Amino acid sequence: FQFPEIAYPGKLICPQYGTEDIIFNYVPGPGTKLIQYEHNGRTLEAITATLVGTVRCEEEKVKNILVSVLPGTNLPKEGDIVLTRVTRLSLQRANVEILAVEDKPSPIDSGIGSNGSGIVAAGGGSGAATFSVSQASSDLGETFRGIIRSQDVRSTDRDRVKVIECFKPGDIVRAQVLSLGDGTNYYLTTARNDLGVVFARAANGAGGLMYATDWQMMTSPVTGATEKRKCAKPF
Amino acid sequence: PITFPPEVLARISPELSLQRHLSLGIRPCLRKYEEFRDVAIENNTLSRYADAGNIDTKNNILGSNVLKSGKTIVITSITGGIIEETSEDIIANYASVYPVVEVERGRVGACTDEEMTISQKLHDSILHSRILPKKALKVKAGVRSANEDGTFSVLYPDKRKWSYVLYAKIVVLSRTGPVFDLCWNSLMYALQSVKLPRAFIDRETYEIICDQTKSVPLMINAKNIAFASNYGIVELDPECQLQNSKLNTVLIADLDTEAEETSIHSTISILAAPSGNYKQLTLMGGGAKITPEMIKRSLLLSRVRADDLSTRFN
Amino acid sequence: DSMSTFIFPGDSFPVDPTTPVKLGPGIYCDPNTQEIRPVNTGVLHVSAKGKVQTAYIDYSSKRYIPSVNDFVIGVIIGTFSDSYKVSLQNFSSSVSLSYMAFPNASKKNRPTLQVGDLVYARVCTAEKELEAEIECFDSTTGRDAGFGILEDGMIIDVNLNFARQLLFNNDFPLLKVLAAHTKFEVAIGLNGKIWVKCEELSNTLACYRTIMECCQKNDTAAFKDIAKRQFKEIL
Amino acid sequence: RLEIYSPEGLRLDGRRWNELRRFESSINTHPHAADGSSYMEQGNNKIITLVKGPKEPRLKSQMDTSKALLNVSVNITKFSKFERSKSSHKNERRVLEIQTSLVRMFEKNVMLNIYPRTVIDIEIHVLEQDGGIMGSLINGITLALIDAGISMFDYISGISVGLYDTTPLLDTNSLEENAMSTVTLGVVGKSEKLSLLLVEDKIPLDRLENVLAIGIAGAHRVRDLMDEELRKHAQKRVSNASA
Amino acid sequence: DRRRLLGPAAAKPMAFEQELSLHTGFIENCNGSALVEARSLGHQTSLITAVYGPRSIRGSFTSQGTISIQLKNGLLEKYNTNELKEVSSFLMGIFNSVVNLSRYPKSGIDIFVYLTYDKDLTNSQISSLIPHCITSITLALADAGIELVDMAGAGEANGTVVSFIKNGEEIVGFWKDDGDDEDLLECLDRCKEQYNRYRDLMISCLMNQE
Amino acid sequence: HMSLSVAEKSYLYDSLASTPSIRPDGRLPHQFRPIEIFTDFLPSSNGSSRIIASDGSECIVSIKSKVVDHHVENELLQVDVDIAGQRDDALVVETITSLLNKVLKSGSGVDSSKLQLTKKYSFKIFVDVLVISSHSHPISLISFAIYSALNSTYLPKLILPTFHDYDMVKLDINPPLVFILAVVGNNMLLDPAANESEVANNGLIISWSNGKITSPIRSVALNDSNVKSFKPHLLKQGLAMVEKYAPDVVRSLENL
Amino acid sequence: SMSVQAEIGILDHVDGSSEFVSQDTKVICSVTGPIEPKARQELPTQLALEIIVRPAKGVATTREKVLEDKLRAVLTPLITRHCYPRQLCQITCQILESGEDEAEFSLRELSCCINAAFLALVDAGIALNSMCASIPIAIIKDTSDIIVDPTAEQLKISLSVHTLALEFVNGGKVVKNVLLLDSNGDFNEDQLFSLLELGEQKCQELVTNIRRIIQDNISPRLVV
Ligand code: NA
Ligand code: NA
Ligand code: NA
Repeated sequence: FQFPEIAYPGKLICPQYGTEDIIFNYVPGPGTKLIQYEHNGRTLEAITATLVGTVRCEEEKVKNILVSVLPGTNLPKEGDIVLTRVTRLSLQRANVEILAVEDKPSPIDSGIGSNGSGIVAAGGGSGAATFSVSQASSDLGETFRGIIRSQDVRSTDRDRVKVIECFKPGDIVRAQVLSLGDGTNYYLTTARNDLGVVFARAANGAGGLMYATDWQMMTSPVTGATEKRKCAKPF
Repeated sequence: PITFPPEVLARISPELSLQRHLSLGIRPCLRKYEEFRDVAIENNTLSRYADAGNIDTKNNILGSNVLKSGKTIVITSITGGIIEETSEDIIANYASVYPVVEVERGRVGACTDEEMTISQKLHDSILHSRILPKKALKVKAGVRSANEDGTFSVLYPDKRKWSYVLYAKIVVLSRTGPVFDLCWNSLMYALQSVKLPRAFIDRETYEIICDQTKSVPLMINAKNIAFASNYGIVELDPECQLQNSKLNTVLIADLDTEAEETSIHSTISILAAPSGNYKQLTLMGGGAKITPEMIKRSLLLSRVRADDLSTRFN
Repeated sequence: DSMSTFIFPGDSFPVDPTTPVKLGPGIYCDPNTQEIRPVNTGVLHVSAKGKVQTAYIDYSSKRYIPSVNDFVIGVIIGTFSDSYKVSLQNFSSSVSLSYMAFPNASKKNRPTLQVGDLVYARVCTAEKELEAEIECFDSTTGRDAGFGILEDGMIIDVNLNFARQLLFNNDFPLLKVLAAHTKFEVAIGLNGKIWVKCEELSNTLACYRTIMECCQKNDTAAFKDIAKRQFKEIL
Repeated sequence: RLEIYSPEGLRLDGRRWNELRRFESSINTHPHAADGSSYMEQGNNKIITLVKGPKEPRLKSQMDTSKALLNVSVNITKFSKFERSKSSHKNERRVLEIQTSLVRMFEKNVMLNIYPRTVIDIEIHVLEQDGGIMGSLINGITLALIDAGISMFDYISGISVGLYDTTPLLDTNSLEENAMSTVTLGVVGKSEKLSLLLVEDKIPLDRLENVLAIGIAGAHRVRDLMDEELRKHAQKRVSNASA
Repeated sequence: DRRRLLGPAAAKPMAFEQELSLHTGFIENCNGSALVEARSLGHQTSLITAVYGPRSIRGSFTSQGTISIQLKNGLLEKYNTNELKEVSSFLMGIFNSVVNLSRYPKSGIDIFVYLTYDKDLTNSQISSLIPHCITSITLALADAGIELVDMAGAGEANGTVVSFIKNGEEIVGFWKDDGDDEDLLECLDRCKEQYNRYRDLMISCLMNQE
Repeated sequence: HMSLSVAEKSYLYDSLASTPSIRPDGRLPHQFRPIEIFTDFLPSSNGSSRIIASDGSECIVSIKSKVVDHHVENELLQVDVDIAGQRDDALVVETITSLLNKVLKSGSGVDSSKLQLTKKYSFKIFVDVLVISSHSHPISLISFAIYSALNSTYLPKLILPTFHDYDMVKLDINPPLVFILAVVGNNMLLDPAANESEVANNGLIISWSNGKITSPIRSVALNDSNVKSFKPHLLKQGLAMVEKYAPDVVRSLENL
Repeated sequence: SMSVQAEIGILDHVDGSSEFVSQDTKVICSVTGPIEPKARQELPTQLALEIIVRPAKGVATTREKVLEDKLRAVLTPLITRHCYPRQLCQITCQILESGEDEAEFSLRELSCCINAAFLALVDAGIALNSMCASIPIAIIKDTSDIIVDPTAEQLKISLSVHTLALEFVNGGKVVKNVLLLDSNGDFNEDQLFSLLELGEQKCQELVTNIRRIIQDNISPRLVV
């Protein structure tokens, strides 16, 4: 039969296999899971939607097929493109904070105005001192943290990369997730043409916005001065 | 052509988002410069005196208000207590309420700077705007005398002193920007709906106890009831302006949508009375130069906003 | 120019506009307005010329901020894989001291410095985005440059102005009035640290006391007297 | 008011001025709950002391590269007194002071430096209380720490001495602790050196030294008792383990 | 209290079958949200849920998602803290059975249930309130884009709350706290009917809304 | 114990779900682990108990009393639980506390009349629990300790109320027992070990009093890794299993 | 008419310190920075501020939290924060004497806190964008007069109370911006702007006086 197109949690899409001729093998992608349901005292192995949205069964290289569910009509995973803010810099690595995962801000509330009237970090106020670790995951504006090692900045010339010429504190960097890493940090990479600095300000965040002029250079419109970055290719 | 959703753009470059929107004559909250969010009110729905016919016995809420502005919701409830007293327009003869503001954001734990400062400023502004005279919180104790011999009846006048103490619990759902104004207005409507329960009595002392049904109006000075407004002053950066196929500054009303809250550092906040007088004024020039013109436009807008908020219901 | 003038933050800068001026401490070039503005309270100092004059503001400070070519006295507070963690001042951000950053140093031959040892070093790197770096050798030749361990002395906390005056101004009499009483070894650290060691503990103590008392007093001519009263060995 | 000290030289419980209460101790009482453990009875004081460690630090903070971290947890149960306390004592300043006191006591006795990058957690439960509880805590800690095989320089014996008028009374109970000032002593081994000296109520200076004199002596006896247990428990469990 | 204005200390407090409306996605500063209002004869309730997550966790790496559930008293301080935490633990079990935790390593999902309104004119009400909590949490989780193996439903009868998944074939939750002694089967049947209705209403809400 | 590898979990689960179930120590599905109990060791208290399990789990219960007006204090029995290494704020501690308070509610948990002294005064029973050690859900452990403590509890005898100075009356009451069961596949297990609880599909808390399956009854996740749904017949199995293998626990606990 | 007492560099174990006294309001402030911040305070591109206000009587409450908030609102644009990325500045104010009825007013304390904080920031050597000065102003019930630096007595009978903190540049002749205006009570626009003109003049006076006070004890520390 035809796969249903709308999907909700607990809804069964299709059995594990199907023949129409060759025997399609169904792989549970994002938004689905392979669950073994029980019916009539007997076993049924089915792909079940775990999300609300349109199901998709697309085809990639007897031959198995990817079954997923897309919302409409999140969490950093390996291969996901995340938009980050450079927080720390060192000769070995660049510390960043994940601000968005796949056009989706994380966290949903950054905690603005929580700490008062000045310019205060997410945990720079009174609330951070009195946070209940026992009853909550993390504090108000707490973000997933990430690391871009110097080796994982470029595809080539990885041995002698100067991270100071690649990123600056405050820069918005488009990166991809290499590994889950540990509890504190994801491990990220910018070693691709579409990955790297997508936003930057002159004088380390103090000046006005600069625009990307060349692969390794941005410049300020009002000053004319040029600064060295690893720019992600626009368009 | 790389593209960011307005949400994540507000996260990534709040300043750029704000400037870019302002170049089109709009704001990242999709309202124009002097356009306030509309407000909707459900008044006295949580109170025990909500239904005069069938008064809720278990309920202890003296006053109630549910405000909604934009997508933000504020629920204010007024409870009460009694303190034993011991031993003009001047501030000494006035009282205030004791509010606890709980702004619903992801965390759980003790109060944030936001909640604490909003609570305290609510208290202080209630005190200084002189909306609640101490005299109005005075309790006139009736006495419970025994029916003949066999039960009990209470007699109220148409011997120690006592005073009413008002408490306010204010919860804020779906916060998108500064919420002090909403809390203030909500607390105002809530205070207007408060009914003070009547109280009676029987080195040793007997307890005072509130009547179950009878209640007298909390008489507040309606003359001194103000409403809250806030404004941002933004300096236009020539480079971030859209083509829309030498320095300027614009005034913005009713801040929201993070981009504004993160970017704007020059702010004005006003408690203004419908009569024309002002109860509170706060100027913070953290960013752009605050000029007299901006102050005057702010006062004007605050007063029309006040007339609006005081008239729109009843 | 040659006439030094008192100046407050926000005051109008009084140097010649057409004359090129390299800017030192106290003077800030606004990233957005490109205006030259004073940000420290103190004495404005304009050097003669050469090729451009230096404009800087000498101001009273107690907190050291790492700048290159500075001679500093640190204390080892940690040992890493290829570097020492050093403290130039309590509560301040630590500074890195490479294991390679020593005379006759290789991966096989390592320096013998432990946690708690005094090190006299030169700030070789002080980037505004990176952790500061110090060294105990001539970076050019790789041999000893008068840097290294300081043993069995006494350290003295002092304000930055006093230390700079002690290292650079030869008309400063403190060293002379000290030499008048005893023989001593001294290391001067622009981070506000003065190391002193005499052959006899008594004399080192005397030096400590008189140097600190001299530090607290603004008048320069008093020093001699103080030294006298201090080397009279009262209790 | 009543004969705290009769002319005959007897107390309410029937002891003399220089006699300890009944003191019994047991070692390795909770082998499945802790590395070291002790159950201790001093008069009516009943205390469980648990020593967990040396072990990996819970946080990758609280880790010291040069020495072990020593923590002490004192749980005074609500049923330790005759009248149940409706309030917990865990965050009371008295209990915190006691905890920090015990910690700073055994920081100088336990060779923490030979256990770097470890944590030693001491967990104490006061099941029953009858005065002189501080010295009891001390003794329990000593016993349990020794049971854990954790190196230390010597025993530390805890005792209390009250001062009734001119005469000092050794090892005071609850009734004696009231209507009288008491001195608590933490004595190191058989020495005259004091690890702990606690006086919380007013005492005539000129009579303080005397109070210490018997106290030390008493503590020595306490040591002799703890020792006497350990050896036995040693002698028993080193002979049976053989063959 | 140093962090709150509690006023004078001398003062003392003043002493003296059902229709459903379901909505989602009205709270802007969280990932998921749900409004559930219930109206039976002489009894009206209404509560709100908010799902913040998946967020970061403090501590060591966790192989799967970590769910927290926080019940907040609305208006009246109607219930005991211990009982609230007990119910919280119950719900935690249920949605530990329902949520696909494998998808969210080193990540925490915090759920808040505000018990805004609970006035029943009839003259231990926790039991009757639990199924609506479960409804709201399932709705808010589905709204937050949090993956669910099924739509957790529940029903209440004679102090017996039973939470089902998979068309009522299997049980994810069972709560029985006094509320008289009756045989198990009819409580199961009634709670299962409630569950099926609630399920239909929830999917309906998830098809008109999301 | 806790934090088993996926391989270990798979092995244990396969053994525990096979028919019949193979438990890691070879126990029958209805068999308990050896425990021993001591009573009457705390003189200051009206009752006292200590229970030690074979896996090291140790609990201590104290029974104290105080005179109260029924009218001002409708609850004549209060359970306070203190687990070592867990703050009093902790979720599990308050959950256990609430549960135990409900099992022992003077309403119908136990017979309130046995506490009555005068039409205005009675003994309030303070049950203080101190869990020294636990490697699994300690609810049954605690319940058993409380049972033993209450069955050996003595109260001052009445003669404003005045009491006999030396003579005391044994508190006569039938204390309830709370049982904990592990649901693994289609098998029900009594007295689940830590490793068993780590792989259990779910759990069943079942109260029991005067020889009857009484409330509270809960479903409880013994872990967070393998919490799955279960069929009703399993619940019925658990109930039947308790009411079948409960009187022997009762006669074992009540024989002194 | 308005005379103040002020001292600089009075504390030994901080980078900067000040003592500010106006009438009976007495506030001592200390500053430590730039130092290493804890991770939760750290900001990538600018200086982070830890601000603390202690009351003269009792223990810190929400009142002092509001004081800290407004003090932060004043000091944030004052400090050249981008000179110290990922660094902390510790600013602590200890109110020694309120000089006003604490239960009803706190404007004197706030103003003196701003002044003292500014002075201590100057003493510490921290980059400031410009100078600053704060005064308390009251409008009385019957006279309806505008009193700059009002006494506690004048405050008791005040109809409105005001805190005016202004930002000064160019020798203290130009008003760069209004850092803070905190107005509470009953007042109108005309009263407001009269109050603002008089307030600005008096604040300029205060800037001059403060400049003199600063140079008086900073100049001897430095070399020609
Ligand atoms: Na000893
Ligand atoms: Na003796
Ligand atoms: Na997790």
